Amino acid sequence: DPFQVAVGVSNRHIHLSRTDMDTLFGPGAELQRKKAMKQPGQFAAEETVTLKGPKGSLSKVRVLGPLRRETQVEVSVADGFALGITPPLRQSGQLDDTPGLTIIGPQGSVTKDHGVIVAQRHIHMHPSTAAKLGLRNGDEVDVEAGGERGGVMHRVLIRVAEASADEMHIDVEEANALCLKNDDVVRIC
Amino acid sequence: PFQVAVGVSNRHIHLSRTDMDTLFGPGAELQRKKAMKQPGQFAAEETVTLKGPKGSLSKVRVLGPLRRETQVEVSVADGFALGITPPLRQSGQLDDTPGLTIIGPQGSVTKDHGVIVAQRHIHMHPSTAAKLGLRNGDEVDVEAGGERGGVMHRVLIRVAEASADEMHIDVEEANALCLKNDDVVRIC
Ligand SMILES: CC(C)(COP(=O)(O)OP(=O)(O)OC[C@H]1O[C@@H](n2cnc3c(N)ncnc32)[C@H](O)[C@@H]1OP(=O)(O)O)[C@@H](O)C(=O)NCCC(=O)NCCS
Ligand SMILES: CC(C)(COP(=O)(O)OP(=O)(O)OC[C@H]1O[C@@H](n2cnc3c(N)ncnc32)[C@H](O)[C@@H]1OP(=O)(O)O)[C@@H](O)C(=O)NCCC(=O)NCCS
Ligand SMILES: [Zn+2]
Ligand SMILES: [Zn+2]
Ligand SMILES: [Zn+2]
Ligand SMILES: [Zn+2]
Repeated sequence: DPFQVAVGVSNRHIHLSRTDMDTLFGPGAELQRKKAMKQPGQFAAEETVTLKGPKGSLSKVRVLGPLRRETQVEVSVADGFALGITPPLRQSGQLDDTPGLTIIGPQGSVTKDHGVIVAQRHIHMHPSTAAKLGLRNGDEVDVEAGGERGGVMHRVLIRVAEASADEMHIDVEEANALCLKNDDVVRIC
Repeated sequence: PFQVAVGVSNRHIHLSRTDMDTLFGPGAELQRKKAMKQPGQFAAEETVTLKGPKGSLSKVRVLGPLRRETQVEVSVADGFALGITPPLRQSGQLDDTPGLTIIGPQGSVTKDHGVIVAQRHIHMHPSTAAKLGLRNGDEVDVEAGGERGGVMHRVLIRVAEASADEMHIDVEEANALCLKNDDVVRIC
C-alpha cells in the first residue's frame, strides 16, 4: 500500500548551533555519529546534555547532528512539566515566542532565552512519493494507526523536500498513545 | 449529549488490606486528599515507591478506597523506566501481569502480578447509556478537537449504577491529544 508510511519516534533531544557546541563541548568540538536517522544527513550523536528548567532537570538528553544555524530543543508535554516550562506546539524552526532553559555539557553551560518546543507531528516525504500520492508541500492529511490503541491523527502536515525520506515523525507520548514504536507502519488517509 | 468530560490518570496504585498493612502499618487507614469524579473514589495522601528490575518511580499516588486485590496502573513509558512490560488492560483484568516491588514507609512487598497499562474507557451512568442507546461492553469512537485533535477507536463503555459520566485516559494518551482534566471529548 503506497499510502503506508514508516514511523519515527522521537524522544526528547537537542540540535545545537556552533556557538553553543563550542560552549558545551569545547572550542571546535565535533559531534560523533552514533546512529544515522532515516532523514538524509541526520544522526543521533554520542554526545548528550542536561536540560535544566526552573523546576527540575532532564539528563542524558541526546544531541542530534549535524550542527544547525540555531539551537532547538524538542521535549514532550510531560517533559515541559518536569522542567517547569510551557513549550508551544511547533514545526521545526518555528521558534518565535518559545521558552528557554539552561543547557549543560561537559565543558560548559549556556542559558537560552528561547528555542524549546513540543514537536508537532508531521510526515517527511520525497517529491517523487508526493507526486505518486497526489500530495503537495503543506497539505494536511489524516493518519490511521491500527492495533490495541488504534485511532486517527487529524490534519498531519506533509513536508515535501528533495532531501527527505518518507517517514512520519511523532514524539514518544504520541507513539505510546497508539502503542507505536520505530519502524511501525501507519496509513495516510 | 454525546459529550463527555475527560479524567486523566497519572501512574497510581490501588491496595489490598493485606498490602496496606505491610506498607503503612497494621490497621492503617487511607487519608482523603481529593475526591475523584467516580462515586466513592479518591486520591489519598499516601504515596509509594515502585521498583522494577531497571529503575524506580517515586511519589506514586494511592487511590482509595482499599480493594480486594492490589492493582498498579502505569504508562507505557513507565514500563520502560521500570523494566517491565505491562499488558493493556481494563481494571481488574490482571491475569498474566508482571509484578513490581512496592515500597512504603512501614514496609515493602514484592508482588508477582498486578501491573497494567490502563486501557481507555468511558464510565457511564445507566440513564446516560439509555439516552445514547448504549449498553455495557459497547465500543465507540471518541473524537478530540484542538491542535493534536484526532479519534480514538473502540473505546469501551462501562455502564454501572455507581458511575459518573467520564472518559478515563492515561497521561500519555492525554498529552498526545493536548487534553487535561475536565476537557470535553465527543462520542462519535
Ligand atoms: C490518578 C491521580 C490521583 C494520580 O495522583 P497524582 O499523581 O498525585 O496526580 P497529580 O495531578 O497531582 O500529578 C502531579 C504531577 O503531575 C505533573 N503533571 C501535570 N501535568 C502533567 C502532564 N500534562 N503530563 C505529565 N505530568 C504532568 C505535575 O508536574 C506533577 O509533578 P510533581 O509531582 O513532580 O510536582 C490523578 O492523576 C487524578 O486525579 N486523575 C483523575 C482521573 C481518575 O479519576 N483516575 C482514576 C484511576 S482508577
Ligand atoms: C531522537 C533520538 C535520537 C533520541 O535519542 P535517545 O533518547 O538516545 O533514543 P533512544 O531510543 O536510545 O532512547 C532510549 C531510552 O528510551 C527508553 N524507551 C524505549 N522505549 C520507550 C518508550 N516506548 N517510551 C518511553 N521510553 C522508552 C528506553 O528505556 C531508554 O531509556 P534509558 O536511556 O533510561 O535506558 C531517538 O528518539 C530517535 O532515534 N528517533 C528517531 C526519530 C527521528 O529521526 N527524530 C528526529 C527528530 S528531528
Ligand atoms: Zn529534532
Ligand atoms: Zn521531522
Ligand atoms: Zn486506577
Ligand atoms: Zn476508570
